[PDB]
Amino acid sequence: SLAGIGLTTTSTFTTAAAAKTMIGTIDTALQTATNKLASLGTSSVGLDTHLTFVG
Amino acid sequence: NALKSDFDSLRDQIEKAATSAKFNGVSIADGSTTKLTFLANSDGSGFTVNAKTI
Repeated sequence: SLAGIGLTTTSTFTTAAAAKTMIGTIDTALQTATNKLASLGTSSVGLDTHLTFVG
Repeated sequence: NALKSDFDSLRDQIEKAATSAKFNGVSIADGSTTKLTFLANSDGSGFTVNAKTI
């Protein structure tokens, strides 16, 4: 969610200098979101493998 | 007097030409601002163009 990736809902830029830092903030948000989704993918693969073994 | 009137006419022409060189409301020839910075890199870096008042 927005709070999970550090975006802090109701977060905008009011000047042309705040967007300069919003660029880096969104870069960090995208990086951490991709890391979390990679972890979720690993967990899903593990679930599938264990289901096959149990059968 | 005729030469003086010609001089005055040309000077007014210069002012008219200089004050109308605006694109999108901003200009680098009127003297309204000191410089214009455009985007140069995906990280926010700028390309600086100094204002040349004419």
